[PDB]
Amino acid sequence: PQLGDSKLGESQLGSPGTLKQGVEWTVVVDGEEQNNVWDVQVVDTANPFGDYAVFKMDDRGGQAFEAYPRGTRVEAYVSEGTEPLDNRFTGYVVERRENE
Amino acid sequence: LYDAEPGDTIDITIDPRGIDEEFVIAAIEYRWGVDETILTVVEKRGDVDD
Amino acid sequence: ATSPEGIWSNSGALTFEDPADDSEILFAGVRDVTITPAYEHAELYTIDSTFRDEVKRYEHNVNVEITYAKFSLEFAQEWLGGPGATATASQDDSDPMKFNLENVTPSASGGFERTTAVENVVFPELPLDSATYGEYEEYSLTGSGRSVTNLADTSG
Amino acid sequence: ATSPEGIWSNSGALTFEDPADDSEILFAGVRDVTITPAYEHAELYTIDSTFRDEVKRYEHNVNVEITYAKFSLEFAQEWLGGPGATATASQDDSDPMKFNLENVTPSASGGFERTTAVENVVFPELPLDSATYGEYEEYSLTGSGRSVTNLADTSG
Amino acid sequence: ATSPEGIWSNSGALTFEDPADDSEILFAGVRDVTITPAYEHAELYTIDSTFRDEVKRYEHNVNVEITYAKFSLEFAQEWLGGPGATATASQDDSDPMKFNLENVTPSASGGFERTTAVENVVFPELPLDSATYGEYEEYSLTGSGRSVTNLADTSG
Amino acid sequence: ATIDGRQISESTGRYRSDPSRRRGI
Amino acid sequence: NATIDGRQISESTGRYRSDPSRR
Amino acid sequence: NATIDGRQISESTGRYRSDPSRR
Amino acid sequence: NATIDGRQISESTGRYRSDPSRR
Amino acid sequence: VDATLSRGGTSVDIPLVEEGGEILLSSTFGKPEVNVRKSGGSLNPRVIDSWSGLQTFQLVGKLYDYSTSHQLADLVKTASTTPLELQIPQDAYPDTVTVAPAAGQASALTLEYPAGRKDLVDVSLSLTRVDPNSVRGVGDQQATTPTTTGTGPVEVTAGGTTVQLPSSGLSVERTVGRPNDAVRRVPRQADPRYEVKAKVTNDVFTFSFETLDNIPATLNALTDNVFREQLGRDGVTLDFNGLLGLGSVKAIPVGSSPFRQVHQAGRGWVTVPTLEFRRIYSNE
Amino acid sequence: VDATLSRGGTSVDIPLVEEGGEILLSSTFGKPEVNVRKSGGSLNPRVIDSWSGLQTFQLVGKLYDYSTSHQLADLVKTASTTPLELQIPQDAYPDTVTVAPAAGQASALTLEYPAGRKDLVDVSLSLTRVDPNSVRGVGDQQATTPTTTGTGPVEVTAGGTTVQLPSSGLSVERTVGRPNDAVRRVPRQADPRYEVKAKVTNDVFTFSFETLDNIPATLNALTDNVFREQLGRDGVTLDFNGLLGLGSVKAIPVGSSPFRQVHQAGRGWVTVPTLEFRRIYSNE
Amino acid sequence: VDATLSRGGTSVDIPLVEEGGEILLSSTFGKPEVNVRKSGGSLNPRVIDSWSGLQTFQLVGKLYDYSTSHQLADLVKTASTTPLELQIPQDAYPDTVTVAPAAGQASALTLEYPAGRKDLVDVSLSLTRVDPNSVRGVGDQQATTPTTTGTGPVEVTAGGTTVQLPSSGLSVERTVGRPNDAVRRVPRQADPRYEVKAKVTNDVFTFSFETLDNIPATLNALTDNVFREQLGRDGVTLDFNGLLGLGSVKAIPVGSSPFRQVHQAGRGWVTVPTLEFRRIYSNE
Ligand SMILES: [Mg+2]
Ligand SMILES: [Mg+2]
Ligand SMILES: [Mg+2]
Ligand SMILES: [Mg+2]
Repeated sequence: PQLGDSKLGESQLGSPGTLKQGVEWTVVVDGEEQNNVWDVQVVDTANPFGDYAVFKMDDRGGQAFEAYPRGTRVEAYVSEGTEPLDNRFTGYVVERRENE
Repeated sequence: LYDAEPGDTIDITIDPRGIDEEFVIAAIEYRWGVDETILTVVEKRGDVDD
Repeated sequence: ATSPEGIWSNSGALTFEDPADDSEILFAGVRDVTITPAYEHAELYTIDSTFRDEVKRYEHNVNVEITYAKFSLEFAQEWLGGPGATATASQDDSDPMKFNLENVTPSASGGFERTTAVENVVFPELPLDSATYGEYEEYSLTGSGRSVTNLADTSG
Repeated sequence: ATSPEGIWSNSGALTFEDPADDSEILFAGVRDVTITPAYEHAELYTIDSTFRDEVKRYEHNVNVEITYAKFSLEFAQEWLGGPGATATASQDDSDPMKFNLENVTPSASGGFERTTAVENVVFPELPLDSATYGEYEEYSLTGSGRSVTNLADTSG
Repeated sequence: ATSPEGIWSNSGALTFEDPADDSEILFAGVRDVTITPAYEHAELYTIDSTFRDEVKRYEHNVNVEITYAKFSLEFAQEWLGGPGATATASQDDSDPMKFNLENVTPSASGGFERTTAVENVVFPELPLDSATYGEYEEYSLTGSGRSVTNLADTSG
Repeated sequence: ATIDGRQISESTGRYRSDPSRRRGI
Repeated sequence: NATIDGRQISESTGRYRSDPSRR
Repeated sequence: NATIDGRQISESTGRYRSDPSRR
Repeated sequence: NATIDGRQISESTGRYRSDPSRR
Repeated sequence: VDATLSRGGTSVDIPLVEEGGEILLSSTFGKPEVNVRKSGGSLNPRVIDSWSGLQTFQLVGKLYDYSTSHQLADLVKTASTTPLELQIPQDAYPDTVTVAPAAGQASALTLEYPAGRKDLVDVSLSLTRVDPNSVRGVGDQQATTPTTTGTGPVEVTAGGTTVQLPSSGLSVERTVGRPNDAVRRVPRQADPRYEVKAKVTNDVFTFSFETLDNIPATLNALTDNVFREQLGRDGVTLDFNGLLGLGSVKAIPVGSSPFRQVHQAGRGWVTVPTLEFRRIYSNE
Repeated sequence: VDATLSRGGTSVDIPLVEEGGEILLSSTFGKPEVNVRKSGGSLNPRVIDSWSGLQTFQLVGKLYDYSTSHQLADLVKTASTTPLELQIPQDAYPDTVTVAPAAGQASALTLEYPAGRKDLVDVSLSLTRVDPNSVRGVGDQQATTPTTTGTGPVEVTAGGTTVQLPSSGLSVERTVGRPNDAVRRVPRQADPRYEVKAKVTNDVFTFSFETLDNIPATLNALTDNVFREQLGRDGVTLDFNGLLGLGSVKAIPVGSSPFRQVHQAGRGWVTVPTLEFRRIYSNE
Repeated sequence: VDATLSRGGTSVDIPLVEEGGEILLSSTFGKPEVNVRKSGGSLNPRVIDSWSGLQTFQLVGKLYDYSTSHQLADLVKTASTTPLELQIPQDAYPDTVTVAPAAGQASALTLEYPAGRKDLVDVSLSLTRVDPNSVRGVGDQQATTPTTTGTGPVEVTAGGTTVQLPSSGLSVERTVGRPNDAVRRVPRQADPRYEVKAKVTNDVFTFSFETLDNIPATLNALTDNVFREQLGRDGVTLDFNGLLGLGSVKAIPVGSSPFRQVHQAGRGWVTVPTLEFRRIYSNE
């Protein structure tokens, strides 16, 4: 359980938790994590072609739109299973778009 | 293949297409949601942008 | 309260009335009468229990069925005509003749007099001829009233 | 354990109660009484056998049916009135009158006294008039109770 | 093999047992007993023949129906209670009381003794009161057993 | 199912120009 | 009814359909 | 089957589909 | 579900839909 | 026993009672977000399971007053960041689940007021399970069903003409839903995130009746003033005049089949199987 | 009793008789052209209603003559700018309405000639209401059903082989429609505009029968010559030989399921549930 | 009596037997590739028939042992360029036809093992006629069903926890298909070309049961461990433990509604109408 809720000896430690499985991408904007990401595309490509990333997020009252002015730092980290986070993309914002 | 970069070499076997080779990676695209790693092999070449 | 008591069938007086006038439609020679108020009962059961939780009434009617042995031209021609009308032929209209029905029966040893009154009794079909060799013509009506308007002791 | 014994139909005393007050609703002149607790049975089978795996009870009711020959105004007006009320006319509401029922019957050789108690008996239809030429009015109730509340030897 | 012989109904000893203890549940006064093992038969027909190709069995049960004239408080309260319990009221649970049934019957001129044993007989409904004017109460059980455990000549 | 050619071409324009924007002009 | 970025790509052809012969 | 300005945009893949197992 | 040259053009919008009210 | 649906201070009890062998509760479990590979060189596909699952509850029951039915409609239609909590009276479920009206659906709630029944409303609820801590939104829109105390007929007013709907065979159904709310996948939670949107909802009234007398006049008045006229930005005023305790709503018939006149062989009257009205802007 | 469908001097009376409580006349009113806003910051949508409505008539009835049945099919299929006028025997409808065969449909008219049922033809008609003054077009194309006075079997000719269809359980269905006609929205008025196009129509013959004797030969001849051959630009000659008064038509079976051989357990014969033919180019 | 389905050495006899008047064989003939013009200035369209037709066989039968059932599943799922031959015991067909499993379908073979039945399996097959000489491909992939001689309950293992499925009311359905094989049009001949692909097949196990005892514990174990966890690339072990002679497969529940819990009025237990599992990568 969480600390403070187990009467000692009453519960198995760590439960109801289990090992991470699946792929998780986290997006870091100027050093802060973006919570409401639901899709990520990252392209890494040889010299004639531009490396780019597209992040798709849910927003409320335009609050997240304000976090991504042009030129702001964005990092995409990936982890599959219990493997440590790899920084797979670093870049800067060129376009923020919000639509219905 | 989150470790992989363009310029790296990879073994590819596709029996339906008679491929069994080492190729250079020209590009990688990672897509969440669909869980796809899209390897461009040998050379990337454009369209209207070219 | 009144004691439950036997009722003798032959002591009944059945009257039919036009609901417009409250005028008597001539009817006689009954042999059987059944009056049955009814509702559709929904018997409701819950998720985790074998037992019934509720039962609710809907869709009220009074089943009226009468057997009789005397033919009434008035009753028949009123049925044919529909509301407010008398006819000697089938009418191509959608309005059935509504009858007000009342049955008055004394109890077998005089404890009460039972009046049953039923509004807007309609009959889907009318037996005109009901002949069988060596018998008097016997007529069976099945019908539905809207509601019971009176069920009371009507002794003095 | 009590030896199985014959039961004589004419020895049975049937009483009806309002579930609110536990007051008697006057009822007499019984000729037939069937009381049957019933469940639906689901018979369940496995994948590699012709034989039954399990059988399970669902959807409980008590089938009550009574034939009687003494008319009760109280019983009829209680049915018309719905819960906690009496009426002389049909009521336009969705709550049916629930009755508590008790049948007390001695065994033929006095070995035991069978009390059957049934809760929340409802009758979808009430026979008011049930006349047949040359007969006393005989009334049939078919209804469903929620459960059997008591089945015991009440001699002591 | 044993010569076929007449069987006289009044000679049958019917006994009910609890499958937990193999203890006798007191039962008497049988008037009719029908025991019938049954399977669903799939009668299978083929591509252009009119004749039946094959037939297969696919859902076994034993139909048990009993008419009896002596009321058992044990049998009734065991039925109410479900497996391994006795109750004076309806139980809101999904387990029906399973009975082991055995009938023993001599043949009419001593050729054999017919023993029929049926496992896990369950009755969807139990008649508690079955009153008709001028008669002893007659109770009808209908139910299904899982299988016939024994059909043999049990004579010495 | 009738598809509007102006709607498709106008909606996709953002994506058609993007490879070029990635490469300069 | 089909959308790209929430805009409809279906044409507003004002052509009617009405349900076929019952059979 | 879809159309832009009356021309079919569906590919004439000469590929068969046939009815599934009944169940 | 729609494809151009075997690749899906349906957007993987992570939006749920669930069975309508029964009536 | 009885199922509670609540949002803060507001609470509605739904009896979860039905006749005989009817389905009271359906719970569907889904993995809509698994990628099963459509191709590849093996006999069997590779898969990946990397997102929240679906749980859907379909609740069927009956309500014993109209007031509670309107409260249920209001509760379902309301846009609020306060969790909608569901209490299921069956041991296989936790005491409370946080829910959204069905995730993309026009019909989350169906209320039926059938003919010949009094104080007995059929309820069908479709609800999606969501993460209790991931109810996200900015807007707040309290829904109100208009209520009044009359006895009068159902009146359709358009272009200065009022049409009274026949009482005969009169059956009413209301569907309510929130299709503009987003229920979205989350990486490593069991349950999705609920984006509450202060946006357009679904609210539809369906009537069925038999037209018995003044038949041409009644049907013609409706079809002349509603169907053969351009209603503009406005619509029909649909007034219940206190039937079911309901008041006055602004509406329009939508689509290809909102009204139907049916003539059957041997019958001297016209059946209306559907007269369907969607509620329009008036909540200013 | 009768409904009259007419175009200039051509007039067909349709009895509008049916059994029991079957639906004889359905009229659907709609507003396909209302814009209801899918989104927006209101609880309830804004709407705009700016265009013509929709009125659809569905007529079920019977005809007592095959000659009249062919006239009805010819009348429905014909391209002409002369109004198709419908007279309905019910007071809710104006004495005449201008109609198009159902707007987008391949199936405006169904005529069934069932087994048994001598001189009884089942009619189903779908018609769309159009503005009497807004019937527009260039071409006249008179549709003729080929008619002859023989007794002979239904014969199917392809590639010099002729197959006689079994009389046993024989049912015929004909389906007619005009999907290439435009029914178009207009502002400011009640009814749409009808654009009559001298273009391809739908005309389909469906057969149902039971093959009782010479089963391999009969079925093989049809399958080998029609289904296993390429027919090219030409097709199949479908000759009725005077059954129902019908003659010779050029047709082809179209699609995935135009023909089925059904074998049932315990039966010594083959059922053909459908054999479906579409009429091809033949007028010069 | 029996239809023989075979591929070289491997042969299965399917008894074409069913109850009463059920359909044992349906053969559908089609022309999927006929071009019928949508328009043109004619009344009737011009056509062109240039390609192979379609013949679809649907076989309903019954198998009398589980061993033969598994052999049939393996025969249908196998990728091999050895022709699959169908011998039909009816005179309207040639002695052998060459077949593919249904051309684009997830369900070519359905096998039902219903409750109450021993040594009796329901078979539904859908097959497409292909040119004997046009069976083209590279790869052999031998399908095997894992078999064992146990008696144990059906077990579902996910994340270290095993659930035992109730024996009560237990039914199994197995669906097999080859949707990734291409059946393709060829000019100038009757039958299409079969491209055998050593690629992903469809293999689905569906279960139906009643949960009678330890109801929360049983259902919660399944829903917690299978549905509310992320399974990753790995999935669920589905082990038959020798029921029907079957063993252990790796699987996952796929889609929007693979599991349902059903609660009915007046019942003390939970129905599971469906629990669906698709077989995932295992086969080296
Ligand atoms: Mg602890
Ligand atoms: Mg753990
Ligand atoms: Mg790079
Ligand atoms: Mg680059």
